[PDB]
Amino acid sequence: DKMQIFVKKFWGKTITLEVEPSDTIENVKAKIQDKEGIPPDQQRLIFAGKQLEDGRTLSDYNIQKKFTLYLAYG
Amino acid sequence: GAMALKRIQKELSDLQRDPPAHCSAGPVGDDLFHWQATIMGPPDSAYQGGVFFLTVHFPTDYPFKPPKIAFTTKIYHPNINSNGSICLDILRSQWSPALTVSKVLLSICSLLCDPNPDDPLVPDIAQIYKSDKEKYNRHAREWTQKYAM
Repeated sequence: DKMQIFVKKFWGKTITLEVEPSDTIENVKAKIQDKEGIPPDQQRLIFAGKQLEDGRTLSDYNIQKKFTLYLAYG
Repeated sequence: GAMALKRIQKELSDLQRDPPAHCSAGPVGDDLFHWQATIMGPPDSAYQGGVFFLTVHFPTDYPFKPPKIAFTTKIYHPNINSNGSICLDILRSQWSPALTVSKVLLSICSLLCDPNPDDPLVPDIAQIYKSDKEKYNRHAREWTQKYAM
């Protein structure tokens, strides 16, 4: 059930996360806070030019194994 | 635009296989000829921390004609007006079929880091960039916080 995705920080390095398709975008933000300490409310996650809504799941966006998200933090 | 489609699919695939650090982009819906793109303000610029959305409309003669790229996010800049239109030579006379959307987006980032006051699409903002960097950086910072964060 668990799978791996990449999170590319704009102008930055790539984070690797272990997620499940049922994880919400908010869950992913919490995971990014675990590895990087970035608070979720300063995170925006992007995929293929679209901003991901906090309440939806990776499954809802059809995000699969080894896909790459983008992380904006400010 | 089948040959344009094949080249658009290749650029899309290249973005997936080797994600660049300056942009994320992909089709709006099921139409590969219409994309949405996201860039962030270059580091250590007045646009730092902002997320800026752009539209990309490919022509059927692509890659032998440039794509129509416009900002949808509001931005304070002498070469970008309120309609999101960008004054950038590689999008008009200096286009080349060796250019990609990704390379064009990096050039737009370069234009945010160093505006061109000699192509004043917004004369007022261009004058301020020449006259008073402090004021310019303040307004550019404020619009970033207001419209892009």
